Amino acid sequence: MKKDIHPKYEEITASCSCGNVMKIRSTVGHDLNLDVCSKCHPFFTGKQRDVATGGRVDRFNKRFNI
Amino acid sequence: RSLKKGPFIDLHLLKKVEKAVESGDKKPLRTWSRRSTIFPNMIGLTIAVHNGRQHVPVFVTDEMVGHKLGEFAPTRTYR
Amino acid sequence: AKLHDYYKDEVVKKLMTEFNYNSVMQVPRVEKITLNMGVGEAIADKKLLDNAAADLAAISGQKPLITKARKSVAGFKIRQGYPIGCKVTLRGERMWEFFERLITIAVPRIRDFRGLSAKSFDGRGNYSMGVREQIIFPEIDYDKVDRVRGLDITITTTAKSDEEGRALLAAFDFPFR
Amino acid sequence: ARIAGINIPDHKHAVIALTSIYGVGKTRSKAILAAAGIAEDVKISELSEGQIDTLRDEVAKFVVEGDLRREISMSIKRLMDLGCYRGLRHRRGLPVRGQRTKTNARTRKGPRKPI
RNA sequence: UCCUCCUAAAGAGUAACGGAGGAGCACGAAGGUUGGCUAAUCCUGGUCGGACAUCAGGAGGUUAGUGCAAUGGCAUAAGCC
RNA sequence: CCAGGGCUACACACGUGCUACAAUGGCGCAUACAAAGAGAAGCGACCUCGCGAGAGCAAGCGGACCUCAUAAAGUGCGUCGUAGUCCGGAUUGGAGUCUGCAACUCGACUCCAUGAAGUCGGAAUCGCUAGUAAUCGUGGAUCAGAAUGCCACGGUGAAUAC
RNA sequence: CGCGGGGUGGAGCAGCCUGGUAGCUCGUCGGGCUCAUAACCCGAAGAUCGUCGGUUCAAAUCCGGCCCCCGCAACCA
Ligand SMILES: [Mg+2]
Ligand SMILES: [Mg+2]
Ligand SMILES: [Mg+2]
Ligand SMILES: [Mg+2]
Ligand SMILES: [Mg+2]
Ligand SMILES: [Mg+2]
Ligand SMILES: [Mg+2]
Ligand SMILES: [Mg+2]
Ligand SMILES: [Mg+2]
Ligand SMILES: [Mg+2]
Ligand SMILES: [Mg+2]
Ligand SMILES: [Mg+2]
Ligand SMILES: [Mg+2]
Ligand SMILES: [Mg+2]
Ligand SMILES: [Mg+2]
Ligand SMILES: [Mg+2]
Ligand SMILES: [Mg+2]
Ligand SMILES: [Mg+2]
Ligand SMILES: [Mg+2]
Ligand SMILES: [Mg+2]
Ligand SMILES: [Mg+2]
Ligand SMILES: [Mg+2]
Ligand SMILES: [Mg+2]
Ligand SMILES: [Mg+2]
Ligand SMILES: [Mg+2]
Ligand SMILES: [Mg+2]
Ligand SMILES: [Mg+2]
Ligand SMILES: [Mg+2]
Ligand SMILES: [Mg+2]
Ligand SMILES: [Mg+2]
Ligand SMILES: [Mg+2]
Ligand SMILES: [Mg+2]
Ligand SMILES: [Mg+2]
Ligand SMILES: [Mg+2]
Ligand SMILES: [Mg+2]
Ligand SMILES: [Mg+2]
Ligand SMILES: [Mg+2]
Ligand SMILES: [Mg+2]
Ligand SMILES: [Mg+2]
Ligand SMILES: [Mg+2]
Ligand SMILES: [Mg+2]
Ligand SMILES: [Mg+2]
Ligand SMILES: [Mg+2]
Ligand SMILES: [Mg+2]
Ligand SMILES: [Mg+2]
Ligand SMILES: [Mg+2]
Ligand SMILES: [Mg+2]
Ligand SMILES: [Mg+2]
Ligand SMILES: [Mg+2]
Ligand SMILES: [Mg+2]
Ligand SMILES: [Mg+2]
Ligand SMILES: [Mg+2]
Ligand SMILES: [Mg+2]
Repeated sequence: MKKDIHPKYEEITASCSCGNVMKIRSTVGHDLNLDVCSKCHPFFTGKQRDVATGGRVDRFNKRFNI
Repeated sequence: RSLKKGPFIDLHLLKKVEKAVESGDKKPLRTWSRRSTIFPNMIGLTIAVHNGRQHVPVFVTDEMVGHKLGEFAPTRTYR
Repeated sequence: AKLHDYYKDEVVKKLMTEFNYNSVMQVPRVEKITLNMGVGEAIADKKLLDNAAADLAAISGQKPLITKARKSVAGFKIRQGYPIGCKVTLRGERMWEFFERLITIAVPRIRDFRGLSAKSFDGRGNYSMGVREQIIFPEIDYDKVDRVRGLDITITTTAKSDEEGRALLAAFDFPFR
Repeated sequence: ARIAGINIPDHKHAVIALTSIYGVGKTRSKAILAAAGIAEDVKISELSEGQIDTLRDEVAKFVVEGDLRREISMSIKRLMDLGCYRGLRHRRGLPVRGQRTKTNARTRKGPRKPI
């Protein structure tokens, strides 16, 4: 790479609230703080909870119950 | 929405549906009761709700349950 | 760095069993990731480009190329050799470093996320992502930018069919629909 | 200052900060800070990172942001597919809760047009 | 008055108040040279972004380009850097 | 005579209101002081259940006895610090409540989330001469239910009239 | 037939000469004032430029054809 023209591509430690510590290299500065990662994100459960939302007949039966 | 003491259907529509369902699918039922709710047993029937001047056929689906019959019969025509 | 070593050992060996490849070189490998940022609105404001360049330069490691307009067109009011967009064609070491940083931390931070498109292939194993916001990457400070601008990522491979190219990315634990 | 989808406020009280989340209002936000065990009078700048992680799991209980937006979009789209009175009301662009449509209804109908 | 094509009869030349178009300049880089490069137009995927701005690959291969008409010419590139 | 439907339609135009656009304000937690009413298929305590509409049990009163009924502005502390804002509270989705045979056309109210226009309004133009205008509550009549209307009631309380 | 010049909201005119976002005065429409109408005051809509084409990155504007419309010529025997 052309030295001088690029910004400082330094190593840093990512550490989310979940507990997954993870060293990477990027143009940020000193340290990082994250919310979610590839692990801990609700997509494997998300699709299970999102798809199974509908249901009108049981909602009627829960009110009447007879 | 109102009514927690049982969802409301007219005596005549309940007996007409119970008689229609046990026998089998046939034809659109003339009913004027728009006020009446839709039970789970009404699914499959193409009941004809009174819009005001004529009867509008309504094929009852899985979603059409908690909603009343008059919701599927526009009264006032526009454009 | 780690995903390149992971690829060499774990992924190749996984892909060798799927399509019973005769040679190790037959496995699809990831050639380059081309980030692109068609700022466009630089016609009115000239600095708005230089703002985008700095944001790509923040997102990627390296500094971007300002891409000129290929031909003049009336629809957008642009001429031959006018600076209309920005790009980065990062590959090799910093590419695998970016590719981890993309899928591992950035892609999760996409707003209203659900599942990335499986159909999105060119018919030759080359994938592309379209990120709506710059904020999804943690490099950009929140009280710095002042525009709902984004980029598009473009993963180029040495594959032959999108069927073949899907497995490559799928082997990295890449989120599909 | 990055919980749920968005939430990035600063120089604002914790109860009013969480109103900025889609799906969290005034009363819901007091139930968050009551369960998390945080004072309403403090602000996000004053708070530590050890306290913010508890807010993330608390708002995860309630349906918020893209989860909610789809739930609303589904329920409106459902009504239109049925072809009920409310669905016709929605797609025609006219008020739904039995409102006056003759003089007013400018919010739903939009601004004024020529004749 | 000058340039290009046809009329012009396979060297040159060749008229008409014959048939069609241009010129009265431009450029210290648009010259020199050295070292590189390859185009149109589509196809599919991709944020805002849509037929078309920018990106990726594939298809085609000079339909492109040549400071300005037309002609002849140019990949060794006379093309674009 | 009867079942529904309609009087509640909606490119638009005007009338009369109400709620706003905030900091003399908004939001909490405290606490101040009224009048005039109204009530027996009525008004309905107190206690329990309720996040709240309300749901039970039911005391009392055809009433200067009981009940609807804590008036709100206002003080006193707090906190937001001029932002489409902790202003506005429209609109929509969901979950409900009472009345009532029945609430979808087409009710009211509650809860939750949602958070539109609007930053004092073009030409014009209206009311008001003191407990008046202004602003904050409250009641009643019609009424099973359904006021921002109407009819009454009382708080704080101006400017100006050469 | 020959050489100038035109054709632009409903009307009459600019804008064309140097290609890039179409004005002016009336009329139409909405609201005011008035007992009402006019006048007057206040907003608003309304023309892809004769048409078929080419040139261009882009045409009301450049360049031809087609139809208008208007002027000037149409002479010596
Ligand atoms: Mg009709
Ligand atoms: Mg609210
Ligand atoms: Mg109402
Ligand atoms: Mg209505
Ligand atoms: Mg000469
Ligand atoms: Mg010849
Ligand atoms: Mg010859
Ligand atoms: Mg010869
Ligand atoms: Mg000649
Ligand atoms: Mg000439
Ligand atoms: Mg040169
Ligand atoms: Mg140069
Ligand atoms: Mg040259
Ligand atoms: Mg050379
Ligand atoms: Mg050298
Ligand atoms: Mg050529
Ligand atoms: Mg040539
Ligand atoms: Mg030849
Ligand atoms: Mg040269
Ligand atoms: Mg009426
Ligand atoms: Mg009503
Ligand atoms: Mg008006
Ligand atoms: Mg208020
Ligand atoms: Mg009394
Ligand atoms: Mg009491
Ligand atoms: Mg009580
Ligand atoms: Mg008590
Ligand atoms: Mg009670
Ligand atoms: Mg009395
Ligand atoms: Mg007593
Ligand atoms: Mg009362
Ligand atoms: Mg106070
Ligand atoms: Mg108070
Ligand atoms: Mg302000
Ligand atoms: Mg606004
Ligand atoms: Mg409020
Ligand atoms: Mg808001
Ligand atoms: Mg004011
Ligand atoms: Mg004023
Ligand atoms: Mg004024
Ligand atoms: Mg005035
Ligand atoms: Mg007056
Ligand atoms: Mg007087
Ligand atoms: Mg009042
Ligand atoms: Mg009241
Ligand atoms: Mg009463
Ligand atoms: Mg009232
Ligand atoms: Mg005209
Ligand atoms: Mg011009
Ligand atoms: Mg006029
Ligand atoms: Mg105009
Ligand atoms: Mg033009
Ligand atoms: Mg012409």
